Amino acid sequence: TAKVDFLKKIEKEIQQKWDTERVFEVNASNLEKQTSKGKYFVTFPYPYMNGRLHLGHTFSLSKCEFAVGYQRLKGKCCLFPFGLHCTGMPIKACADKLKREIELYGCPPDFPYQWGIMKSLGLSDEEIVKFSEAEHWLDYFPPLAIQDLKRMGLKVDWRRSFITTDVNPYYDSFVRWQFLTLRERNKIKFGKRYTIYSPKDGQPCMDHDRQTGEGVGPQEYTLLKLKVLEPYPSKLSGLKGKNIFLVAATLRPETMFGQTNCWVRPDMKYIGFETVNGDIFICTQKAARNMSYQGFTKDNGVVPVVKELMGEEILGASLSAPLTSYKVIYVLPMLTIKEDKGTGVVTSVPSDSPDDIAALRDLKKKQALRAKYGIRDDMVLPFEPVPVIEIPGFGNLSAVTICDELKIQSQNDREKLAEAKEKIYLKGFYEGIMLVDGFKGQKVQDVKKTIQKKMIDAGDALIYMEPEKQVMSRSSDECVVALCDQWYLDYGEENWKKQTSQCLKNLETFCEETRRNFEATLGWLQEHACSRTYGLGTHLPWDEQWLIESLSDSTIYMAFYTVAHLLQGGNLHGQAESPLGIRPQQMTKEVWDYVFFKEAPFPKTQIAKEKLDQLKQEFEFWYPVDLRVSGKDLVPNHLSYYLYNHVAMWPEQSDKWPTAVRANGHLLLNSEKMSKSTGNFLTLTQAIDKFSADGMRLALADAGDTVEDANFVEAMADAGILRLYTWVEWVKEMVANWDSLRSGPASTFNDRVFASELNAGIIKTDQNYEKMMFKEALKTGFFEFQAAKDKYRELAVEGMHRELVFRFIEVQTLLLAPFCPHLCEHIWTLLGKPDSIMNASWPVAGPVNEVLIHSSQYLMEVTHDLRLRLKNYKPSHCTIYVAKNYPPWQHTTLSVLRKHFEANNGKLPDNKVIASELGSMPELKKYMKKVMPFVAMIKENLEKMGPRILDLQLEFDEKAVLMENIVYLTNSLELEHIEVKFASEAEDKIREDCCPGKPLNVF
Ligand SMILES: CCOc1ccc(Cl)c2c1[B@-]1(O[C@@H]3[C@H](O1)[C@@H](COP(=O)([O-])[O-])O[C@H]3n1cnc3c(N)ncnc31)O[C@@H]2CN
Ligand SMILES: CC(C)C[C@H](N)C(=O)NS(=O)(=O)OC[C@H]1O[C@@H](n2cnc3c(N)ncnc32)[C@H](O)[C@@H]1O
Repeated sequence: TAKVDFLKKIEKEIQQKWDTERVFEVNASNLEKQTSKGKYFVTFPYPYMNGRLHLGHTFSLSKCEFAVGYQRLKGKCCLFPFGLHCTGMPIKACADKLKREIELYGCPPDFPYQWGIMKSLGLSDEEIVKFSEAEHWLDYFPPLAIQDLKRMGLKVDWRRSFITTDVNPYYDSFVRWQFLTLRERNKIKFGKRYTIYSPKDGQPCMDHDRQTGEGVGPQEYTLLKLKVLEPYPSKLSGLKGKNIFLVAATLRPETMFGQTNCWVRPDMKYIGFETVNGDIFICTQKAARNMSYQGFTKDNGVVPVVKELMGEEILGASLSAPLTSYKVIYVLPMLTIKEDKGTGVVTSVPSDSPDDIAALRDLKKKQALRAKYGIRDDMVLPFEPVPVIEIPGFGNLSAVTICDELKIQSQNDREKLAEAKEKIYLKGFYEGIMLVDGFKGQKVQDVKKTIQKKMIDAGDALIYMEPEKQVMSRSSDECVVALCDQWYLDYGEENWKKQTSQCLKNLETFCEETRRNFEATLGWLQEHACSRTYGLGTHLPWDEQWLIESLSDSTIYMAFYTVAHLLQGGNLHGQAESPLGIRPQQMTKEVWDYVFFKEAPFPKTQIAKEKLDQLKQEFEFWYPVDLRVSGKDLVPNHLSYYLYNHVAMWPEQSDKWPTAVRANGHLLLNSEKMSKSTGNFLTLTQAIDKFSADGMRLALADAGDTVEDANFVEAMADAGILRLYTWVEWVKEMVANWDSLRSGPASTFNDRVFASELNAGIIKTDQNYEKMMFKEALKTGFFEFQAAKDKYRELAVEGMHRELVFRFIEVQTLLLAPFCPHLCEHIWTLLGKPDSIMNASWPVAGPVNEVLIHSSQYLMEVTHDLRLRLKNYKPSHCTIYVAKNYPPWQHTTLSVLRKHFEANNGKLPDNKVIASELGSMPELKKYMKKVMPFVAMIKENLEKMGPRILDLQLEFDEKAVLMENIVYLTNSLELEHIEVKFASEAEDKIREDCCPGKPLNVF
């Protein structure tokens, strides 16, 4: 427990040191003077402030945190800014939900929630009332996020932090300029479009204000109106003299020529309501709600209902249907009808729909269903399927044939009906050929929309838009599809889309899966409704009654990052003094044009030229954005809008378009979904309190470098804490006994081995950092680094070398610094370094000798084998025999393997061909049993450690390697003497079975 607290103590000390030193603050006026190795601009999509930051946010931003930590050692100057996204409706929604209980009840409120979740966050009874207003959220949560992040030690220039609502004047002016330019370039358009709409909120319901179906969009249905004829059914007697229609939903209008009846569910609650011209429609409450928000009613969102009934109350009614050859068709029941899809009313196409002929045959079979629901013989019997569409492999009556073949006799055969449905599922879309007059011999794909238009023009059909999948909003409202007027960004313009496609070609995606995601969302995207009326954000500068949603004021704010330090100077809300003395309102459209457009003319403003030139310098220096890391959930929405807006804002400058975007999966905690409802959920401040910042960052580095879901394990973090504490204690011990270390020329065998292993680790870890594979970087630059050091300490019989251990400590610290900068800074000052580790450079690797490394692996294997043989037959004297060359039979088989390897670019044939060729060689008579195990071992070690096992002699001196460590071998084996001999001296068994690299031994 005290180790975590020691880590936290060191962390707080070093954090205060960094703050006073002002190390991570960068200025373009000064950095542009000393040309170094370039700039590195990383961004994290600023998070929503409707709560505290948790572990997923920190895992996602850890990518660019470690990236800055590494890239600064390679000489570049880094810009890691951090904003806070307050725009949106959840903040205001929760504030108003809190005010609801504040005003309708008391403090505390009497029940029979929001106050409970606020108190669960540890707020005082008297301090939750202040949260009835959103401004208190804006004053409360952003400072806590900043505090936690600073406590994590992010290499962030906090002077460039800001807030995103109109409360911030500077960001407000920035978004004003952005959308003014967008509308000036014909990117924003006012129009009436279809959109997922929240009735309780009164505005479109986009991706980040939903709770179910993150990307689900509307779906189109052909809505047939079947007129009800007199004599009306009983329940509709009160609606005499008016026009009554059954509104059936369908997805295949071209089939309506073969209608025989109409299916309703007898146990469903159907609603008859009045439309815009006074007619009466019969559907369900949800269908009517959607139609009312699609202009089907006199008032938007008002459904004047004039009758409620059950499906049984409609059975037997007489209908007149379009297109069909039957002049009067009847309403009949069907048991299997979904209440989530359509209008609850289905048309009957018995020729090409399996469910229809199934239900019709069930009604034609027994009088039980006809008398249970009141169906006489005129409503079912004189109705036969009508040939309309012919599939070549089935005929004019496809459903009839495939349901006679699958031997179905009921409408409740879910499996058989699903199979018959999928068999002819799409074979009607393309290969169908019409048969009715006016369309004989036509491709169904070539006539379906024409017949739909035919029915819509004659007033016999309409267009009904319903959510494809069920959608739920943040405010617990079930959304509809509304055809409403709004301002939208025109992401469907072919020119804009092709330019963004080129930008995607130029963009760096660390895997092809993300490129495919981008291609799909680029081919699928169209108009994007961007206007809200309820919530926080920035108003349209010309339509002050509309606000701008959260997914649209966040497209090019990275440009605002480059000047936020000179505009508002660290004060989040932008309410403090300006460092350059620029008033919040003084930033006009032309001023922003001059700042962000290189070829823009200097306008007439009271601002001095030096200030605006400094701003333009900052922008043109820091741009473009090199890297942007995020979760794979922001690819279908935010990142595509980001590419689009960068293309539209700087259309002549592809060099200002984003460079790279790295996406990761979502974080699991202890291999389980992280959620507050299940128990496992860590916020950033909780995680720091529990594991220290460096321990948390270490366990975060090992989480996951793929796009598959990442795994944060607590036990791994605890083990990392233990290892960090032991490492710091080891460093302290070594600094204490500086004079107890061997010095001079480091010439011993293990000195050279360890030098080469250290350099190879430097090279491998540099590589793994370049690929942002931080798990592999931690593997090669810490765990395996420490394993090499432990082997070096264990094998150094004459004690470790002074300069070599100093170099190992220096380099291990320089490698670990991007993961654990606090511990590394502390150990840096422990070594007596003059400057901070934040000024260091990436360590230079020396020469790497593969022969030494392979020999050390050999010695490891030999020692493991010796200790395993020590298990059985009190020992005191051992003798090892080492073969200088392979014995004759082994040499012959290995020469055959070498020949075959040389034949075809290093592929060894099947052991069958090998055994044949070796059984054809006369010398190999006494050895055919021993042959194939040799080939098996050779293939295993070829797959394991390269083709070097095909060498006829080891690349290094085997006996000399053993002699360099005879002392250690004798000590660790608890023996008195070890005799290393050249195999030729041994007896017959050993001399015959010994081979180089596999030396034998006997006690
Ligand atoms: C896929 C089989 O659909 C076919 C297949 C062949 C033919 Cl010829 C047709 C249809 B289809 O009937 C409607 C509509 O198109 C189709 C809509 O599919 P989805 O399950 O609601 O997603 O199901 C039917 N449907 C619509 N609402 C329904 C509901 N609430 N319950 C059950 N079925 C419904 O139109 C014609 C005449 N029936
Ligand atoms: C620019 C604007 C339109 C974006 C908007 N402000 C926003 O999205 N704010 S946010 O707090 O929900 O997320 C911000 C970043 O943190 C990642 N992330 C979030 N949760 C998890 C998780 N459970 N697991 C893994 N990563 C996660 C997420 O992808 C994103 O890059």
